[PDB]
Amino acid sequence: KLKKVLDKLRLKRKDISEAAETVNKVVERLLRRMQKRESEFKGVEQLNTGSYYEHVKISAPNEFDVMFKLEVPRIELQEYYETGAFYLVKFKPRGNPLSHFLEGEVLSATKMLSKFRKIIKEEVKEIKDIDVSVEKEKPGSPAVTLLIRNPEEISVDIILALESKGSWPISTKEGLPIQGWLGTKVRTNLRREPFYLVPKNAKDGNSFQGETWRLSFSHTEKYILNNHGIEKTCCESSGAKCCRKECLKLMKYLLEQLKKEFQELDAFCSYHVKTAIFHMWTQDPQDSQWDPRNLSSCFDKLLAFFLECLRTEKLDHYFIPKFNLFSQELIDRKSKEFLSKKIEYERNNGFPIFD
DNA sequence: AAATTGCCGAAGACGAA
DNA sequence: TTTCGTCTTCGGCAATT
Ligand SMILES: [Zn+2]
Repeated sequence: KLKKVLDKLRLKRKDISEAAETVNKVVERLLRRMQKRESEFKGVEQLNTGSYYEHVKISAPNEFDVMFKLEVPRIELQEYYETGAFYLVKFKPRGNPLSHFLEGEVLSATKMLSKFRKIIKEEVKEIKDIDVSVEKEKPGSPAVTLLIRNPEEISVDIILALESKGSWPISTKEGLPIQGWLGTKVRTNLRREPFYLVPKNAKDGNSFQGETWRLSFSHTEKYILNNHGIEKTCCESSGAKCCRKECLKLMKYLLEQLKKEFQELDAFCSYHVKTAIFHMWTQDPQDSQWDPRNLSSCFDKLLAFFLECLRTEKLDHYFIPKFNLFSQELIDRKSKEFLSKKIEYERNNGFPIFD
């Protein structure tokens, strides 16, 4: 049953080729335009992220995430309240290329993202060989979203990010609990990689809204997805397949089908599901606990874990323990009850919504 | 020095044991 | 049933020109 669902969700090579061809054409040209002189984003580099590049994209290759990361040395972070995820960015710098984005010492995400969008929008109108347009700025989004007609609709989220090469913020110190799973050497190496800040970009009118940045660990998540086994040979050609990624695919699919016809399930997203399975992979680190022969039981325990997260209203950010994804803030209690009331129904009735 | 080069892992497609 | 093996393309990474 679940095996058949996965086959339906599996991407087609023909679709992948046609989509990637067009996307790569657009992204590289935009990345190049960003590199020409007199540009404040002259040093930006590309880092592909999200479901497609983690090979957990389902149904169709019609959504692509791309990070345009800017190296920002000499950075000074200030934690926004007791959040742990949200920060203000201060500089310790004379002729700075982003000096016109500064409000005193404070780096404005709104001003920087504005000019970033302006540059992309100008280059997009110069594209004549591809049907591509820039979607209107959406509240809460750190990305300039492209709409491509290939003729099939394709969305490309170009995410502006600040790259810092120093130690990760102290709010992440007790995060990434992969010690008994991927090990201490892997964790230490991962945390020697840079961390990333993206614009939080809310329009609620709250204080600091134009200058609040949020942590992004999309790169770390991507590595983890590609290196997810306790054994080094997991899912390799001389190793054994596990069902970790397919459980994620199935859980992603269950949520999306539910979100389609229920507006109450808004404010829920794939990242909640992704976060949950990361905790699950931590609690069940053995590759033998994720055998393909036990796909049904593996998916069921993921559901049980998720349901318990709803019931207790607690889903800690995998990298930032303080940040509860299921707080009373962000998500109302009525919403968790509703999703819980739709999950067990699907769970008990052999998943009719998969059809 | 901007971007081509060299390599092969991950996984989609097909197919015989 | 499948699934294992082989062939295939896409992507990631840095050495190179
Ligand atoms: Zn695996």
